Amino acid sequence: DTKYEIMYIIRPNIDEEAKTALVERFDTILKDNGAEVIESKDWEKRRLAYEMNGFREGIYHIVNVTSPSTAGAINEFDRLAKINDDIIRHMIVKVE
Amino acid sequence: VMTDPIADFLTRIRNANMVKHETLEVPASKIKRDIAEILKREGFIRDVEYIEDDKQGVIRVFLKYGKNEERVITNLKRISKPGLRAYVKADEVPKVLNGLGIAIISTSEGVITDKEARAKNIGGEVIAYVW
Amino acid sequence: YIDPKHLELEDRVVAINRVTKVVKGGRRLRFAALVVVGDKNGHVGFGTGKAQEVPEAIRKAIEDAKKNLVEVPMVGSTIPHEVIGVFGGGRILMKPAVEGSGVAAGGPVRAVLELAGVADITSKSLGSNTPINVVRATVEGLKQLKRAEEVAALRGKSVEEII
Amino acid sequence: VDYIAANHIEYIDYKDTELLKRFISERGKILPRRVTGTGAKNQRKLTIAIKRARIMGLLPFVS
Amino acid sequence: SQERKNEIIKEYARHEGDTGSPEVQIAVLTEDINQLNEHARTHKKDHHSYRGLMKKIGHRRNLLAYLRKTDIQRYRELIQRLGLR
RNA sequence: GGGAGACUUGAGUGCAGAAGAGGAGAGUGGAAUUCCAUGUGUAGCGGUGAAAUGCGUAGAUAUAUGGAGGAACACCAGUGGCGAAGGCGGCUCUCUGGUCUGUAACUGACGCUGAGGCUCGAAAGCGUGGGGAGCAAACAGGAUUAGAUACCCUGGUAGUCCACGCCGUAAACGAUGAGUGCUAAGUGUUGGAGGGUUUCCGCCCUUCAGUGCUGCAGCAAACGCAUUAAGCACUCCGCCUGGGGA
Ligand SMILES: CN[C@@H]1[C@H](O)[C@H](NC)[C@H]2O[C@@]3(O)C(=O)C[C@@H](C)O[C@H]3O[C@@H]2[C@H]1O
Ligand SMILES: [K+]
Ligand SMILES: [K+]
Ligand SMILES: [K+]
Ligand SMILES: [K+]
Ligand SMILES: [Mg+2]
Ligand SMILES: [Mg+2]
Ligand SMILES: [Mg+2]
Ligand SMILES: [Mg+2]
Repeated sequence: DTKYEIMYIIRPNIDEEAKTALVERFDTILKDNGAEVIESKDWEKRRLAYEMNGFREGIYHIVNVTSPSTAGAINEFDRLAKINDDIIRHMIVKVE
Repeated sequence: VMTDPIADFLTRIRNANMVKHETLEVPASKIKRDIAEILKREGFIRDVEYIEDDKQGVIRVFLKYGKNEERVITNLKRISKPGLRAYVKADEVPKVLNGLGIAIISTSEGVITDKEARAKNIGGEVIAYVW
Repeated sequence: YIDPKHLELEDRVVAINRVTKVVKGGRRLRFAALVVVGDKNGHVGFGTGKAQEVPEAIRKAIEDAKKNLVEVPMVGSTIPHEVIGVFGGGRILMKPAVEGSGVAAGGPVRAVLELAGVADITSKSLGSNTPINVVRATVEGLKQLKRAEEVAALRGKSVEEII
Repeated sequence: VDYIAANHIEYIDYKDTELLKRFISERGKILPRRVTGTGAKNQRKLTIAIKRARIMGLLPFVS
Repeated sequence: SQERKNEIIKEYARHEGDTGSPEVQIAVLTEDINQLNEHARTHKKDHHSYRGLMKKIGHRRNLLAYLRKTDIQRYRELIQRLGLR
């Protein structure tokens, strides 16, 4: 299995309740698609270097995950992540 | 790939001779040892020593130079080739530079010089001219 | 280095070439002379000279040639063995010939061989026939001729063992 | 001296804005390694890390 | 995959520890060639990878020719197991 | 050369590592151009050697805020990298080829070349279906000019982009076929390996494979080439035999 690091920027105005449901939702997407979420933790709430979907602040949340290259967990995360209004942006990278 | 180890041996001697190297090494073979011996006793090289190794052995040749480091060997030419084998009959045995050089000939009596071959009145495959 | 003195050298004009340098005012025509010099006893040389007149050009050519003498090995009336002289375009094959067969050579090669004292020799010019380069090619071949005694000494053999 | 090699860091996380900041100039452009001293291998890794940082808003594209 | 490769090596090894031999190499090249063909049919514009497939095929052909010229009994045994022609 | 054996150096496999704009697919980022909308604002703007066409009081250009869409990826960036060549430059993931370095467990010459065949092959072009910002054959207008079916200017269609299928040609060039071995040195640089120092960092040396520059021997008509040969050799292929007519 390959190791991926997922970092996505949550809109800075999200409620604490909505964030918790949001974070839970995107762990369940990966768990459901054959991926082991080795960790997932809010990193920081930071000013953005430029406007991103109208926002200049964001809450960066990092997920560390493992899964086979064949599994659809990463693709499924990317699909639902783009549609989501709360998630401004995300990047999925392989890590060692 | 290497298709003519004899021609490789002659060229290694030619190239080392050109820059007047003291010694030269080559992968060993029976025919290469035969040629080295003839160069030894005909006065073209100073010595030849053999090294037993794990692959096929190594033959070390000691090149010969006269007073003022004049080259004893002027050049060496491969005559018979994989692409065109050359055979001479006893009466066709060549003389190289009117006898000042030698031709190394492979015969059923062994690998010998042109002088020896026409003494025994036999031909064979012409390996190389040396002068 | 073969010392010109003590030798009775003879001269042979091989070629006289009229050459032109182009100048603002027209053309500066000169003569370039190629001369072979030799003692007809085994020493031969060649030289070139340029001058506004033929006699002056030949003199310079002769003086140059004497400074560049070489000795040719010689067995009787012919050369010890076959040799191929190559210089630039020139390519000269020279072979020993039987006694009395004469100098079967053409062009400038004849001058070199006759002034060197070779009387019987077969040769063929295989390359360009520009006189300067064939003469140069010839001497390159003659400088490759070897004496049996020198070959035997270098190989640590008697002349009989070699032959 | 190659700053990356000196610090003995073999992984260059693009979240490390502190590290990445010394390898961009004023106006935020990537600096040549001939100006910064970093080696060829580390320069390539830095370039990816910086470019990934820009896309994630940790570094600016311009200004 | 190194796991799939090793298990093919053990299935076809001429003896204990035999990694290099016409049977082992040909068999491993056979699953490599089959997998790369599946990739090829999905990625029909991947001409650069296809060249790797062709070199694999020629190497397999060369090793099969060597096996046939060397031991025709082994050659027939192998091609049956791998289903070659 | 044939036959029966043996061998491990060539070649390949295993194991352990290294780098990469190698390829394919699907997404995605910012800068900029253009268009569009809305404020601000007022007579120019644009362009040339000089001009004019053109655009603008039906409100331009500029400037601000947004929206749409296409194409290309600043810096990094480098006789740097990768690829058989053509070629490949934002980022992310999926699939995938090759190469390089150690090791020396395995095979035991299994190799090289390769007519004919097959595959790939810049750009332009062609077919079907999409797209179309910028650029721009054709073309229009304005100039220049003796004339201008040009160079210059203002526009501008195909095309340039995508999918699929054709085409199969280029100063497709290193104008240098492929394989192998051998033959002074110096100095850069890319990826490795090993050791000697260095608290590390790094420096020192040895080495492999690339990539450059300089330069002997040798070669060359000369120019020049020179361990990345055009040197010294062997193998196989392609090709040449005065110019024109072709
Ligand atoms: C301007 N005076 C010129 C000048 O001196 C020229 N040399 C540079 C000179 O050159 C000459 O002497 C020449 O050599 C040729 C002749 C055509 O003109 C001659 O006269 C030329 C003189 O007329
Ligand atoms: K989103
Ligand atoms: K790879
Ligand atoms: K088209
Ligand atoms: K180097
Ligand atoms: Mg002179
Ligand atoms: Mg095209
Ligand atoms: Mg052509
Ligand atoms: Mg090198």
